Formats: sequence, C-alpha cells, structure tokens
Amino acid sequence: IQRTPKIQVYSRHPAENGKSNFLNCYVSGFHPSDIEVDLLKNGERIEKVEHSDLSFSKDWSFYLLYYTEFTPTEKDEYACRVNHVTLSQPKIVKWDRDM
Amino acid sequence: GFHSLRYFYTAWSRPGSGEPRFVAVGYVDDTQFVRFDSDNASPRAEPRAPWMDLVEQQDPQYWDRNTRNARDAAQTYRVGLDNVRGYYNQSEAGSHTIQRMYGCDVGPHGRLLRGYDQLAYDGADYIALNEDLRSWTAADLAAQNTRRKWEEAGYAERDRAYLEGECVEWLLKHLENGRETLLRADPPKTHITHHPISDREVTLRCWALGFYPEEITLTWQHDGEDQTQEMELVETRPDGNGAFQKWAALVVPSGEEQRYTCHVQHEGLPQPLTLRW
Amino acid sequence: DFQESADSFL
Repeated sequence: IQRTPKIQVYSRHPAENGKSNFLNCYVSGFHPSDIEVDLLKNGERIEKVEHSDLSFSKDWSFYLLYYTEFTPTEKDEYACRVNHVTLSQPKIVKWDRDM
Repeated sequence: GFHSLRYFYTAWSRPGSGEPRFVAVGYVDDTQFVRFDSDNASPRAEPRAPWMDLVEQQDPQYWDRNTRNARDAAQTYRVGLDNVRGYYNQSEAGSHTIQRMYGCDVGPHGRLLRGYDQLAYDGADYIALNEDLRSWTAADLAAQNTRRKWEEAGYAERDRAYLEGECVEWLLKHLENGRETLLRADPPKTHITHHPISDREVTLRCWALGFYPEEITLTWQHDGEDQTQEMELVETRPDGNGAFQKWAALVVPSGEEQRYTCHVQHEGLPQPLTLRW
Repeated sequence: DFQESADSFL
C-alpha cells in the first residue's frame, strides 16, 4: 500500500525579477516517507536547500515542503527533481511563475 | 472558537541503512509548534513556532519533560516495529512504517469536543481508540494482538486521561501564549492572472495567497453557472512562512473573459469576494 | 506535552 507523490513548484511571493524570493517544492500524498527532493538552478542541484518536518494527512500520506532562497530573473531556469520508491524514473517539474 | 492539538508520530525501519527512525511533530490547528527527530546525536524536543521559542518562561521544565517523553515514545515504536513485523511474519529485509495521530478538539467553551488516537501500519488503518475512549477497533488479525496487549495493560484509560486532561489544558495554554499566531484569521490576498493560449483561448487563474487557516473555497462561475467540473483546482499548499496558497484556473474563449467571476470564501473575509478580469 | 508511554505498548 504505497502512493506516488504529488509535486507543486512555486515561489513564496509573486516572482518579481531581481527581488529575493523563496523557491518551494511541495511534495504530498506519498507513502512510504523516504523521498529524494532536489531543487535545480539552470539544471544543477542547489546546495543550500532546507525542508519542513515530516508530517502526514488524514489518509496517512506524507507531505514535505522543500525550499531555498532565490532571486528570479528573466532567463534563470528553476526546477524540482523528485524520486521515490513508487517512481521508476525521477519526476522533474519546471518552475513557472504563473503557477 | 474551536481548535485542536494534534501530535503526529512516524516510525520506520531502515534495514541495512541504519537503525529505525522516529519523527514526531505537534500542531495547534494548522500551525506546527514542535518537532523531535531521533536521528540527532542527543535528540531533544525543539520549538517550531515563535510563541514556543520565546514563552517557555511559563514552564521552565517544558523541554526537559517533552524531550524525555519523545525519547520514550521513540523507544516504544522502535520496539513496536519489530512486534508488528512479526505479527505479519514479514521479512526483516523490507522497510516498514508505523504512524500515530492523537490529540483533542476543544469547543468555544474550552471543553473537550472529541479525543482521538489512531494508528496506521504501512499506510493503512491498524488500530484506533473508539469514540467512547474506552475500547479499540483493530483493522485486521495482526492488530488484534496489539489490542489484547493494550486491553491487558489498561492503556485506553491512560490514553483517555491524557486526552481529557493534559491535551485540553495544553491546547488552551498554547492558544493563549500563541494568540498572535493561532487566533489570527488572515484573509487571502486575491487577484486574477491572464495567460493567452492561442488567438482563440486564454487561461484565467484566480489566486488566493497568504491566508490562514488553511480552509478556503475558490470557485469560478460563468454568469451564474458554476464551473467546478471545468476548472483546475490545485491542492492548497504552504507558503513556507506559516500561511497557505491556492489557485483555480479555467480555459475560456478569447473575448469572453468578462463573463467569468472568481468567488473566494475564507473566514478572515468580512464578506466573500468576487473577482472579475 | 507529548503523551508519555509505558515501556513498550505494541
């Protein structure tokens, strides 16, 4: 009884180019709890990424918020890579300032 | 008004890759205020809300007592993982998970509305304290082992003394000490954004940002006709600063944007909002 | 407070 994660990538504030924001990758609805999440800037792992403390929902499925400070620009691509036992290949989800 | 104190335990085995791990968090309503992680060198209970980090003058023994309790809990569920895996005769080479959620709902009079204590094994119901706070529901044959053990130790009585007593008293203490955080009802900041797809279609996206508590209703409506089956409604998500975000988007034909309204309900709002592009 | 347990209860 395993569950594949949902993934949202977004910023804490509406993306104002040149201003400091937070990049969030919210992973939810997964089971079991071990999961690998990396934030990417221009295709390479951001090093100083933090995450919330492991919690879960009514249906027992887990959720985590991974986050890092960032300053978005007009060209800097950002993304979140997620692997999990339920995933035969990792999922990558691009950041979109309108989502 | 109403509120809840809730504790969440996750314990899981890591065969080969180390000893079992135990992570516990506590919430008041939608705000996390404490954590404990057994993978620390000397694990202690740690504050995760501003009113904890700065108002333990009320009880200078809080952290000693809660570190001790979480340490004992960590040991219990580490043992529990072996007991439970044996009930199923599962191989020791697989990873397995026990979860527990317990706590209390209080009403506006400050009295218990309901207490609860529920456990899962590998993501499915395993055993739960019944609403009489006196007996247990076991979900399968293995869980009846745990129930008989728990009946013999008289553990429902202890569970329940905690739920009607310390749980209620601590919920009420946290609400007073954390009133600035917990009794806020921050309404969402709302706006619509507009994203052309082609010459003929455009996405309208209605945004709710920065709100607390998490509960909220966002709908799109087409001149009276509700659009719940047409829209994409994203799961509510944490902002990372103690509040939440949500949006609902709708594909409409170009030229028709003015006929659609977004409707936002949240308890921080004096009245529901209606947005129009 | 976290609830206190009683040795091993599972």
